[PDB]
Amino acid sequence: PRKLQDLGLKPASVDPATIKRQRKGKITNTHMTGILKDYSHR
Amino acid sequence: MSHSGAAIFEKVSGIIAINEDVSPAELTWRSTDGDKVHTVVLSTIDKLQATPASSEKMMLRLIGKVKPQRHMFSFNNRTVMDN
Amino acid sequence: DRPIDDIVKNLLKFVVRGFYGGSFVLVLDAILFHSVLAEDDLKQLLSINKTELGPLIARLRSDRLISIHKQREYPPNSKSVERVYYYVKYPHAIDAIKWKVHQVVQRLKDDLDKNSEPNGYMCPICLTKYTQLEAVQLLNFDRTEFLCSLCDEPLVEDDSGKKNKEKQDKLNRLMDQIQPIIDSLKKIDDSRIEENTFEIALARLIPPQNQSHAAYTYNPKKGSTMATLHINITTASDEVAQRELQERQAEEKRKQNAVPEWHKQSTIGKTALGREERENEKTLNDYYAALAKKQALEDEFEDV
Amino acid sequence: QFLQWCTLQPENCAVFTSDNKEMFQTESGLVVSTYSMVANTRNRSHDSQKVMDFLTGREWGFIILDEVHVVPAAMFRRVVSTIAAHAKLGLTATLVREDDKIGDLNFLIGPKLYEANWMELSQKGHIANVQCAEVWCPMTAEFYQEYLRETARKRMLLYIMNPTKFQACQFLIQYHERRGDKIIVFSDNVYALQEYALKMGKPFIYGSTPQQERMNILQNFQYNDQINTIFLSKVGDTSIDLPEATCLIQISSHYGSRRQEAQRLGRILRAKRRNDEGFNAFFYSLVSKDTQEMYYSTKRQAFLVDQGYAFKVITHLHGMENIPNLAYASPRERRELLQEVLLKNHPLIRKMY
Ligand SMILES: [Zn+2]
Ligand SMILES: [Zn+2]
Repeated sequence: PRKLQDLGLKPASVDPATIKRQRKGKITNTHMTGILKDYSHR
Repeated sequence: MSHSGAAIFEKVSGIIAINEDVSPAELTWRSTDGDKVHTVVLSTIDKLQATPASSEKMMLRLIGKVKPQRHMFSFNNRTVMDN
Repeated sequence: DRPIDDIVKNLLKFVVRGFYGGSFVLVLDAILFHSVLAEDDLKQLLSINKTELGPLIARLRSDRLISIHKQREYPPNSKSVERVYYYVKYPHAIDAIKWKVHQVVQRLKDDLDKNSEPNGYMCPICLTKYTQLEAVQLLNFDRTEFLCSLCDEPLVEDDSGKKNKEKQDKLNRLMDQIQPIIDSLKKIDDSRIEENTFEIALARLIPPQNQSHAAYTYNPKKGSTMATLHINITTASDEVAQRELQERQAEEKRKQNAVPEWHKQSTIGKTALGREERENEKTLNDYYAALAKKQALEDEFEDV
Repeated sequence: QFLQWCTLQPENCAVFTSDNKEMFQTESGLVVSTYSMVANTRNRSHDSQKVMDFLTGREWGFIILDEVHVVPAAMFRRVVSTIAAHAKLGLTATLVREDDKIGDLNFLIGPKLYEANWMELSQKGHIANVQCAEVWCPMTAEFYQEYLRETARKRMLLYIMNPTKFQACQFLIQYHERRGDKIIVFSDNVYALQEYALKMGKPFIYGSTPQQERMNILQNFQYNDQINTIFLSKVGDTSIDLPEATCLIQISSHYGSRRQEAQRLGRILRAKRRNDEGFNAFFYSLVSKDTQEMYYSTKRQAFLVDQGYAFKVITHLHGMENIPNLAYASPRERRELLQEVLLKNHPLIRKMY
């Protein structure tokens, strides 16, 4: 797939994957354990 | 292409097809060797259960209406599950 | 399906029907019909043996017509084995076919060029060829015959040039036979080929047998570094009630922003805080009738 | 804000904090830091000494002194001398101090360039139109009897924790939670903050609460509809990030701090509902009757009425007796609260050690 271009013929194949690829802290508001909800996202 | 795909039903490989043109629509399942053919009546379906893409086991569950009727569809590709 | 997929399917079918035997044709057509196959899949569909499919798999792997996937799964009986999945990488396969046919025609052209060289000689006793250049250094004192270096035998003429027209006609008979292949590559080169892989080939998968030990569900790993539409049909009668409900919602919005009673007026003078129509319709219907006579195991759950 | 509002590249910007001490390598750029970091007379670390040498050896073209009211302090004054800056801009919302050093800023920074008309900005929708109020809580007989025969420090906590203030705050929380308002309750006394929060079942945030817990409680206040009231100590007075609130209750305060009083008002002055017609935010200063809390509340409200706000007194809340649950309605509960408030106040030798 990288030597077809060296010969003028267009390859339909891209080069393969061989050539060039890549705490829990303490709580103080103990009177609402479970009333508050976790928000890891907006 | 979106209405057809490979699937496993009751630990038996098969193909899931959508008969959308007929009223009511039918989700027929054909065994590959022709041993059995399974069909689902879509009018008597209450809710659809699915598994997230993070889960390794790929399973799809159907729930019917009146002991409710339950069907289980195991798939092999996630894009087939999406369609 | 996709016409370009039809063209690549016909191209692989033509190359396996032309340059490969019938068992190779059956294997490649099984892959082109059922997209991903394992060993037991092909064995069940074709009634073929493991050593019988040996050279077939070896040739279509060496010629890159079939790629192999080394995925092992976990069946419920826990007797797992590292099965191999046979499938096709379309762009790699067509590049391999292109390279093979181009090297075939280039090697045939170079053989034709070598046949364009004059005949030369070959000593039958020693079975060694002798070109025309080295024949002159080995001619006799009589200037009449070319004698061998070792056998000292009069050289006889080879056939480099007599078969040159034969090699050219072989090239011509190769060229019209390979013409559908080059036509397919002409149509492919004018189009875009999607680089399929193991995951892409599973999209168009058709399973071959029921009790297949090969689970086609792919398992990705870590560490390897090699919406809905809903409608509100109304007969324009309940829509007035919907407008009244929106008016009620507006009233609730007004009540939400209402000024408190201790803000709108002074609290000093107050105490300190601390601890029958139906029979009528029947008569009209009877009158209308009189008039008419007058004209007459549990898993993860998702809300989908 | 520098990286967002203007075309300043991040390699031109730098931060001088405890965690971050690397400087911009370009010939010009931005440094942002803290007053205490620049004006640290203590033995600072070697890297911080290098950064301070870089700041002092560079002639700066502009210094921005955010919250300039803390500049007239002891060695916060020295930041305008240790940094050779051509232009000095002081940005603040509370240009008041309880001493006379607020007038020294014209010697430090420069003249008062622009006084913003707060009522002009409120009538144009730029800031919230708050309804400032002052709820008068009549002190009970036994609490006032204990209030007269006590020292000032104990008198403070004794007038903060009167049960009529509990009832008024509970009724206001209930009423403004029915109205769907985000309420921030301010009280500088930590013990009173905890007691009010435990009595009313609402989360509280103060100094020793962990920062992840503070962030979680702030996110719950901003997003969870069941969390509409968070109690805050003096942590909320200073410049920390807070969700938008439309109601405020001031249970206690730090003497007659006009700066703190106007800083607390600023946390409800930027509410999102300003575009809504007829929207009003609410400020409540719950103060106990016939105490020094009247004197301190009037001293605090002097700056806000200088801005032009009208603090309407509230000696009556309609529906105090009709509320379902009253905090310390029974005399025995008030007596128990009174008792509680009164009872508030050679390698081998190394194995030895
Ligand atoms: Zn490398
Ligand atoms: Zn010879």
